[PDB]
Amino acid sequence: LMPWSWMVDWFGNVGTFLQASNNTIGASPGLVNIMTTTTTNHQFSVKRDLSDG
Amino acid sequence: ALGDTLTITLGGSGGTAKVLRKINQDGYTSEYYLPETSSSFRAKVRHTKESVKPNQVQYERHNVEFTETVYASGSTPEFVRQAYVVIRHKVGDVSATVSDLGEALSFYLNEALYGKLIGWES
Repeated sequence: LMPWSWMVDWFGNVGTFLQASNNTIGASPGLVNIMTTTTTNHQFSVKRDLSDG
Repeated sequence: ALGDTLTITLGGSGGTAKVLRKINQDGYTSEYYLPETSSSFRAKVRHTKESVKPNQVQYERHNVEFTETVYASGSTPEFVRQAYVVIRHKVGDVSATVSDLGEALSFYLNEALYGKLIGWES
């Protein structure tokens, strides 16, 4: 009752794949994005020497 | 009836022709066969009538199938291809209308439609 055929097929496939590559999967890069947030604060203090009393 | 030899023109109109031959007939069924060096071809036709239930509509079923077999070579095991249709209708119905429905189903099917359908496009 052993599943010989499945074992043969999958072992052959995995063996040929491993030998095709070298224990690695290739990859490629998608687009590169850059985000640049910028902020500033403008604070004031009243000068009382040039104002009506 | 249907003759002794059944011809399937693989590839639609103008394709390669094969001649199946009648080999057996049992149980309102008939199967035709053709040996090949590396594959095998077969066709079956079947008719059936459902069980009677006290007060309900009585129905009958017709089935036709084509199945293809490819012998295992090297690592690859055995595998097959199949394609079959079915017709269901009332016992006393009118033949022309169900024939028109079947012809409509047949006409809808064409190369481009199988091409889309096999691409898992619903």
